[PDB]
Amino acid sequence: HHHAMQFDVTIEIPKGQRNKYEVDHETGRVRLDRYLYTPMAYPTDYGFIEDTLGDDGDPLDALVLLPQPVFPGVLVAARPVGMFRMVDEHGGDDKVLCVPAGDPRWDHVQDIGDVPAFELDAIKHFFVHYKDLEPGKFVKAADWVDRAEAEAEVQRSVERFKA
Amino acid sequence: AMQFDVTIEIPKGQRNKYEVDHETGRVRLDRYLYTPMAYPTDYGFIEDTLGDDGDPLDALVLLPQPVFPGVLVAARPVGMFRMVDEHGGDDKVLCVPAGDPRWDHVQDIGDVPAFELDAIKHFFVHYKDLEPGKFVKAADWVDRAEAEAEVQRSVERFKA
Amino acid sequence: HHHAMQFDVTIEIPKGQRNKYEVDHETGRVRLDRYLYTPMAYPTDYGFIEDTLGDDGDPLDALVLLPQPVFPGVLVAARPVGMFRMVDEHGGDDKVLCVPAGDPRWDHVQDIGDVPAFELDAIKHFFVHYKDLEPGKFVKAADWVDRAEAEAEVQRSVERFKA
Amino acid sequence: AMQFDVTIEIPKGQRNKYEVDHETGRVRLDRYLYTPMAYPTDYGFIEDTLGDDGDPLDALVLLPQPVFPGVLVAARPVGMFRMVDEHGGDDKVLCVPAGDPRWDHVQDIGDVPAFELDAIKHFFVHYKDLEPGKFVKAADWVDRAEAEAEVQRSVERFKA
Amino acid sequence: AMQFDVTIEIPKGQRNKYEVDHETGRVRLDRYLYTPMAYPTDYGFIEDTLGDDGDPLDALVLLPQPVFPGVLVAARPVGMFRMVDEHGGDDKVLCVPAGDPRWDHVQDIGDVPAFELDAIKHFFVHYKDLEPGKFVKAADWVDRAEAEAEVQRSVERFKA
Amino acid sequence: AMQFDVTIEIPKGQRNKYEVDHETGRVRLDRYLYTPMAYPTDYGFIEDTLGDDGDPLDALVLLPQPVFPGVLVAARPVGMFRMVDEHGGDDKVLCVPAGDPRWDHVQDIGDVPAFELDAIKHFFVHYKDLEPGKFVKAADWVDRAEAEAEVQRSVERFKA
Ligand SMILES: [Mg+2]
Ligand SMILES: [Mg+2]
Ligand SMILES: [Mg+2]
Ligand SMILES: [Mg+2]
Ligand SMILES: [Mg+2]
Ligand SMILES: [Mg+2]
Ligand SMILES: [Mg+2]
Ligand SMILES: [Mg+2]
Ligand SMILES: [Mg+2]
Ligand SMILES: [Mg+2]
Ligand SMILES: [Mg+2]
Ligand SMILES: [Mg+2]
Repeated sequence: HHHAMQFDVTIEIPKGQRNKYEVDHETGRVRLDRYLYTPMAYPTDYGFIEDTLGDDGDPLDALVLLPQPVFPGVLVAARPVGMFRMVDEHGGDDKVLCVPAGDPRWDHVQDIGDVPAFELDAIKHFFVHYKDLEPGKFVKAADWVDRAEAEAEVQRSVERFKA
Repeated sequence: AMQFDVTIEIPKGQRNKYEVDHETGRVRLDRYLYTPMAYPTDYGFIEDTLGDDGDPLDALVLLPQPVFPGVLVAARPVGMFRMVDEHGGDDKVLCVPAGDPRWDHVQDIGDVPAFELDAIKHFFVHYKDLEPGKFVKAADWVDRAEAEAEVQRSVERFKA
Repeated sequence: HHHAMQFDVTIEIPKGQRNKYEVDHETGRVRLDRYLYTPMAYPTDYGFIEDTLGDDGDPLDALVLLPQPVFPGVLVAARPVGMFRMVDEHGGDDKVLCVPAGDPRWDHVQDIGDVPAFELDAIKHFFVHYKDLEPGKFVKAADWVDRAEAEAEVQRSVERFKA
Repeated sequence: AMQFDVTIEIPKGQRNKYEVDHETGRVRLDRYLYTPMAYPTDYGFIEDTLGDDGDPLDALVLLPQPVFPGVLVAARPVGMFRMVDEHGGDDKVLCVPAGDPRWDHVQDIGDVPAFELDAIKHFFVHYKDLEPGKFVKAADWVDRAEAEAEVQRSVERFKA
Repeated sequence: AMQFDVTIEIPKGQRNKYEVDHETGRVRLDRYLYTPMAYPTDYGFIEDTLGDDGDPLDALVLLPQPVFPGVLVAARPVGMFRMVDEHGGDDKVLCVPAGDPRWDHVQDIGDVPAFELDAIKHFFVHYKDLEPGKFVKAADWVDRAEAEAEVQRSVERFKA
Repeated sequence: AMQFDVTIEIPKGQRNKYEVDHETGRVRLDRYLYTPMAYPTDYGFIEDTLGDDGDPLDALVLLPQPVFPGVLVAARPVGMFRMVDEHGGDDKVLCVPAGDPRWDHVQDIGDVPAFELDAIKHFFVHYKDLEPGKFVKAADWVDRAEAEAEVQRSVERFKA
C-alpha cells in the first residue's frame, strides 16, 4: 500500500564490465564465468536479489541504477521501478530494475516511465545482443514491464525461496 | 612493408566517441554511444589520407595496452574491414605497431584470430542500432593487399 | 524563442578530480594549476564556454552533466539549464550548468528545477568548501539561478568576447 | 610497538561509503556521499575491538597505494583523530603499515605533515554537511600514547 | 584434460602484493613492492593443493582482461616456471582459461610467445632486488607434462 | 629560486612509453615496454631546453597524484639522475612542484627518501633489459647545485 517495497541486491558485475562475474549462492565466492564474446559491456550494475528464488532456479536477477559502480559481492539496499522480461535459449528470464533505497537523489524515479526511453532501449539492446557470437544462443522476446509487475514477481520469488 | 602514422581518437574499451576535428586539431566528444558497446580496438584515422567517404581513412590498431585520445602510433596494415551503410562505403584499415617484433607473426588478415575479427565486425554492425536511419548493408574482411591499395589511393587523393 | 541556445564547452577538469587542471586560452596547452588542499573532487566535468568573456576576464565557466567524464581539452556541444553565482576573494564568479546538446537522454532536464535538489546542493558545497585550507581564500555568497538568467549571461559574455 | 590488523573498508579517493557488516562479513554500500568529497586515506576498522560508540574502533591507514575493500593491513598507530558529533565520541586511529621500513620515520603524530592532518580533519568535519541533524562539536588530533591507550581499552571491551 | 580452480590474488598490473590467508580466506596486503615493477599476469594459487614450499601451488593465468583479488577462474596448465631462490624451490604453474575456445591454440609452453615468457621471468628475477637477503639461483620454463606432474604431486600432498 | 615548466610525457605507473615530437608538439607512442615495469614518477622534459644528447632535458616530477600526457607542471629542481648508457650520457632532473608549500621540506637530494631514489634508479637500470643492444655503465644521484648547473647549460644550448 503506502509502505514501499525494498530488498537487498548483491551486485555481481559492475557497470561497464566485459568480464562476466558470478557470485556463488552457497559460498559467496566470486567466479569469472567468462570474458564476453561481443564488444559489449554491462549497461548497469548487475546482480541478484538476496533471499529470492526466480522461476529459473536462481535468485531473481537485478539491475541497479547508480551514480558510481560498486564491485562484485557488494550489497545494495534497493527498491524496484520496473522489470525486464526476456526469452532466450534457456527459456524465460526476468530482471528487476532498481534504484538505491532511501536516497533522495532517486526520488524522481518511481516507475518505468521515469527512466529515459533510450536508457531502457540500451539495456534491452545489451541482453538481446551480448551472446550474438556464442554458438547455440538466441533471444526470441524482450520487453519492459512496470513497477507493479516487478513487485508481484519479487513477492512470488520471496515465496519460492521460503518454500 | 607499408607504414603510416595513425592518430588514435578512441582507446579500446571506450563508450565515449571522441573525434578529431581535422580543420583545427581539437578533440571533440561526438557522442556517448547509444548502445551499450565499447570500441573493440584502439580506433582512429590515418594521417594525410582522404578516403572515398570524404574523410581521412579510418584505422584500427591492435595493441597490448590502449593509448590516450590524440596519440600517434606508427603502424602497418594487415587487412581491412569493408562495410556499406546507409551512406555508402566506410572502410577501416586494420593495423599493428610498425617496427615492433612482438607483432611480426601478424602479417595478413588470416593471422588475426577469427574471434577478434568477429567482435570487431559485430561492433560496427550494431553500435548505431538505436540511431534512426542507421543500418549496415554489407560487412566483410579483406586482406593486406586490398588494404594497401586503398591506403595508396587515399594518399593520392589527399595530395591532389 | 523556440530555437534553443547551444555552445561549445571545453572541459578542463573531469568529474572526480582532485588535480585542478587549466586549459591555456592562447596556446591550448593543459596545465596543472594545483592539487587541491581539501579532500574534495570536482562534482561535475568542469571547464569554460568557447568564444566567451565573462565579467572576470576569463571565458565563462561551465559545469557539464555527463554519463561519463571526458578528459582535459575535450570539446562538448552543450546547452544551458541554470547558473551558479558566487562571490569569493576575487569577487563575483558565474558558472553555467549544462547538458549535452541533441542527446535525448537529457531532454528531461530543461531548467534548474529538473536537476535533483541534493545534486545542486552538492555542487554548491564543492565551491563553498574546496579552498577552505588555502590561506586568504573565502566565500561570502553562493546560489542557483535559472536557465533564463544563465542564457542572458552567456549572451552578454558572447558580446564581451566580440568587443 | 603496538601492532594490529586493520580491515580496510574504503580506499583513499572513494565517494562510495562501503561498510563491513560485523555480524556477517559482507561488504555493503552504505551510501554514495551526499557531499562532493572523497576519503583522504584508506579507511576501516581494527579487528577484535569494541569502541566507546559500540562499534569496532575506526582506523585510517597511510599507504603509498590504496588497497581494495575488505583487505587486511597489519598496522601500527601513530596518533588519533578525536571528534564529537551529534551522537557523542567517534575516535579514528591513524596508522602506518607495520614492519615496513619505508614508514619508520613516522613514529608519532608530529611526524605526519600538517597539510595531511588538516585534510583528514576537513573530511570528517564536512562530509555529512548535507545530511540533516549531522554536525561536529569538536575535532582534534592527539598523539600515539593517546591512541594506544584507546586501542587497549577497546580490545579489553571486546574480550569482556 | 586436467583443469582446476585458480584463486587470483593479484591482478595483472599491480604493485600491491596481495595474499590470501589460507586459514581464514581473507585477502591481506603483504607489501607494496620495493621495485618499480608490476605483476605481468594475474597471479594466485590453485585451490586444494599443497606445494613443496608448504603453501598452495602458485599459478599464473593468461587473460584478455584482469580480475579482482579473490576471484576464482577455472584454468588448465600449459607449462610451469621453476625457480630456486633464498628459501629454496618455487614453482608457478602457467595457465589459460579452461573451456574457452579462444585459448585452444595454447596447448603447451611453446605456444606462448617468448617475449611474454621472458617478461614473466624478468619480473620474478628482479621484483625483490631492493629487499635485503633475497636472490635467485635459477629460473627456467618447463612444459605442460612437468606442470601437470607438479599439480598432481600438490593435489596428493593436500589430501595428505 | 630556479623554476621552469616541465611537460609530462608519461604519468607514474605507465608501461606505455609516450614521447612528444618536438617539431609538432604531438604525443606519440614510442613503444610498450618489453619489461614488466612501470614509470616510478611522472616523466617528461623541461620546456625550452636542449640537453647534450640533442633532446630537451629530461625531468622527473614528484607528485601526490599523476597527470595526463602533455600536461605542463611548474617545477623546481632538487637533484639529478646521471646515467651513462649505450648512447652515452643521459641526465634526468628530479623536481617537485614550484610554489607549493607542501613540497618546501624538499630542498635538496638528501630530502628525498633513499627507497624512492633507489626505486627510480632501478627502473632506469632495468627497463630496457629485454631490448637488444642496451646497457648501462653508470647510474648515480647528484645534488641540486649540479642539477641547476645542467639546467642552465641546457637553457643556453636551446638559445644557441
Ligand atoms: Mg536463464
Ligand atoms: Mg534469472
Ligand atoms: Mg570512414
Ligand atoms: Mg574568480
Ligand atoms: Mg569565471
Ligand atoms: Mg567510530
Ligand atoms: Mg609457492
Ligand atoms: Mg617460496
Ligand atoms: Mg636481491
Ligand atoms: Mg635526454
Ligand atoms: Mg640518451
Ligand atoms: Mg640490456
